[PDB]
Amino acid sequence: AVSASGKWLDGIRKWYYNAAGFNKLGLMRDDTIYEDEDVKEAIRRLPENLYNDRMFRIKRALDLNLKHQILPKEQWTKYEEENFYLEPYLKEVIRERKEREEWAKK
Amino acid sequence: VTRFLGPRYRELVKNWVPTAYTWGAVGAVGLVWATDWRLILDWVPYINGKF
Amino acid sequence: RIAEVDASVVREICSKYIYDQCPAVAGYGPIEQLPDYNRIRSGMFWLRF
Amino acid sequence: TPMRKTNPLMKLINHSFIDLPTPSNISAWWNFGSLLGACLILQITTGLFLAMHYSPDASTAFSSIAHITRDVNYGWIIRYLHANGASMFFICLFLHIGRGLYYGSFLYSETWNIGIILLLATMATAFMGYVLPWGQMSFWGATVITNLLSAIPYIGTDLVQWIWGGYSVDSPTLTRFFTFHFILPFIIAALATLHLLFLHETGSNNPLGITSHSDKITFHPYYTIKDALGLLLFLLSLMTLTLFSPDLLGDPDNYTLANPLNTPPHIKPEWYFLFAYTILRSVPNKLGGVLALLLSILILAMIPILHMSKQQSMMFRPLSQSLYWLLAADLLILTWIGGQPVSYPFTIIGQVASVLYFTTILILMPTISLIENKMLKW
Amino acid sequence: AAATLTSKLYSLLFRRTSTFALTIIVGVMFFERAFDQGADAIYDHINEGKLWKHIKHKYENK
Ligand SMILES: CCCCCCCCCCCCCCCCC[C@@H](O)O[C@H](CO[C@H](O)CCCCCCCCCCCCCCC)COP(=O)(O)OCC[N+](C)(C)C
Ligand SMILES: CCCCCCCCCCCCCCCCC[C@@H](O)O[C@H](CO[C@H](O)CCCCCCCCCCCCCCC)COP(=O)(O)OCC[N+](C)(C)C
Ligand code: HEM
Ligand code: HEM
Repeated sequence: AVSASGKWLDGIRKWYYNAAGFNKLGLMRDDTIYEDEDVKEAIRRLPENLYNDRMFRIKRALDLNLKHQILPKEQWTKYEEENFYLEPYLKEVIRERKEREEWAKK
Repeated sequence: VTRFLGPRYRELVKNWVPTAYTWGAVGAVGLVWATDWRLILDWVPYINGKF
Repeated sequence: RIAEVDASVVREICSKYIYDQCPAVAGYGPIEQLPDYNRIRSGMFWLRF
Repeated sequence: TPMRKTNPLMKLINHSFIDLPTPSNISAWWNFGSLLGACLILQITTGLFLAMHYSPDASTAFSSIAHITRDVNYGWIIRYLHANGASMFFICLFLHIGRGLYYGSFLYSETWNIGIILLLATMATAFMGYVLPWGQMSFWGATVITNLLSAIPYIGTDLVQWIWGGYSVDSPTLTRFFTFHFILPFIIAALATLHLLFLHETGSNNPLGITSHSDKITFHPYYTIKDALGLLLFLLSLMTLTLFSPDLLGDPDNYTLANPLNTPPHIKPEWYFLFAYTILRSVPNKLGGVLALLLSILILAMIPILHMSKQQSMMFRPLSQSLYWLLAADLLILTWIGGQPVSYPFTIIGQVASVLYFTTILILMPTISLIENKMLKW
Repeated sequence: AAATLTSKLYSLLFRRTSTFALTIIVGVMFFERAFDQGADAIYDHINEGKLWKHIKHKYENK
């Protein structure tokens, strides 16, 4: 609930965001998430163009990892640049699982 | 067995004989070298590791 | 000219322009089972021969 | 219609080796796994030619090895390749487990558990095999390790004498250890087959941690020569350890005959066990030291349960990476402490190092994982 | 225009894999002996007078 200290939180989140290396590979935040079955169904529900963008950026990341190189500095993902595309879908899936479970315990 | 006889089979075997000379030379020279046979190796111009 | 052609000639020339070469390859999808270029280049020559 | 697809043996080889997809971006660390697969063969083949002269009687076990190192032609190279070979085996093993702990490979829980059981098998194998030479450290190590079994509260000594085959360590114990040492590695091989069996229906993990289905590639063209180079470097480092400095990973005193009567000073077990041994040195209680010992290796099974991060690899999560290298440094600390006599400086550092070793991976890691979760806004 | 020595080495030999294996084994046939006497000459060179085979003269053949 902090104010300016919350801006400080934005600062440390930005620094930690640059501490994570996926920006070096062009990845969006959501590409990095571990793909358990909930995430699997979450990816299944993605719109085709977005799913294509995801698969291609994943290939670009793996390909850069092949030759142990790095994406050029101009092309790095920026902290404000990201679109958190997978969140609504994954939240729908997880909420559905929690609903099925809460029904299942009764 | 009987079917394998035939002029094209003769042409084919004639096509593949030199390869058999090559692999036969490979196995022969390789066998001699591996066991360091004294009788065959000495005849050679330079290989005289055996005394 | 065609009458002059012989099986030995076909073997010499096909061995000359095809055997152990480095082929151009093109593939319009859905390719994925298509062998990686090393598998193809390896597939351009026998070891038995 | 390739013949690989037809004949069943060629089918299985077509699966396990020639054709199975792997992530393209696999690095040098995964190679260690295959190296372990290689090491076992060596440890068999080489060892197979030591069993042809070794006599497992207590009265002649030492002189027979003198017979191997001296009288037998080219016996000493087999001896040293074998002994150093076990050390390389555990080095590749530790690096392998560290690789599996670092990149979040433990999520393949069944493969993980088979790896743990296979680990315990290799440990028992190395122990009984180290008991075989029948030197000072060998005999004494056996007495010290065996007594731990005596720790168990009710069954204890009856069970311990059941291992000894007598009141005290002697020839029958040596013969038994020769048999189990002979038999265990092949069981380790069958487990390894199970290990690869569970492994391949999901596929090998990649360093990024993202699924690599988009960039799968056949194993034969690339990783066979990559593993050829890794195996070549392995043989390089092994032959350099054997032909130049055979002894330094070993311990003098083994070249002395075992004395049931006399007792050696430093009494240090061979280095790969040392850290575990420190834990025995750390807890004053007997049974408590035993349970802490069993927890030292079992603890690996609890790791998947303790996982909290929504990602696999540490590489995108630097804080946990720092905890990881703290853990490695701590293992170096214990490993060094195992080589030292009890004294004020060592006992305090050993206890702190052990407690830190348990607390860093039962507490700190999940919590900083949660912190890394909150920092990334999900 | 003129063929490179690697090419003359190639078409005469490498194009057919059996000839390739053959030249490999012959190459091993010479390389074994060459590497042998070479490395032995080196190891002899490092420590003249230490090795007994040259120490034999002080006491050999009556
Ligand atoms: C004392 C030692 C004697 C032996 C000498 C050394 C032997 C070396 C090892 C021999 C290996 C043989 C190499 C030949 C490899 C070719 C295999 C295969 O590809 O050949 C097939 C068939 O090959 C022939 O059957 C055999 C040819 C070679 C036989 C030579 C034998 C000569 C022996 C003579 C006796 C001398 C020694 C006797 C000692 C007792 C044809 O291939 P294919 O791609 O399908 O044909 C086209 C497709 N078709 C069938 C549909 C048309
Ligand atoms: C400890 C446990 C593991 C064992 C230790 C293993 C140590 C090995 C590590 C070293 C790495 C070796 C790999 C190096 C490459 C191998 C050579 C191979 O690539 O040769 C290929 C093909 O191989 C050879 O051509 C055939 C064999 C030739 C030599 C045969 C020698 C005898 C070997 C027989 C052994 C059989 C096993 C049973 C014992 C007798 C060439 O293919 P390519 O370069 O792409 O294209 C060439 C095109 N040509 C042929 C038309 C010119
Ligand atoms: C993963 C498998 C194996 C490992 C890690 C291993 C390790 C060891 C170790 C550490 C020693 C102690 C030697 C010393 O310190 O001097 C040893 C000795 C011995 N090993 Fe193995 N071993 C393995 C498998 C085998 C196999 C399959 C055999 C089959 C014969 C075998 C036969 C022997 C024998 C007979 C000795 C004692 C002889 C001597 O030391 O001179 N081992 N082994
Ligand atoms: C002699 C001992 C062992 C052998 C021969 C062996 C064999 C293998 C092989 C061949 C692979 C293929 C992938 C690779 O090589 O990286 C593999 C992977 C794997 N191993 Fe082992 N292993 C051994 C010990 C262990 C141990 C002790 C553990 C865990 C404590 C373990 C856990 C794993 C895991 C989790 C993978 C999956 C790799 C991935 O997900 O990418 N293994 N093993």
